Amino acid sequence: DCLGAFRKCIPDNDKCCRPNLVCSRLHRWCKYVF
Repeated sequence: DCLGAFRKCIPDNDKCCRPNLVCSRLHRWCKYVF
């Protein structure tokens, strides 16, 4: 199941649905690469 969808992320332990969603550090949340 994909974790993320604008959920705030911890860059040192990024848990989002990779490789589709990654912690966008500047945005502060798990955003989609798409």
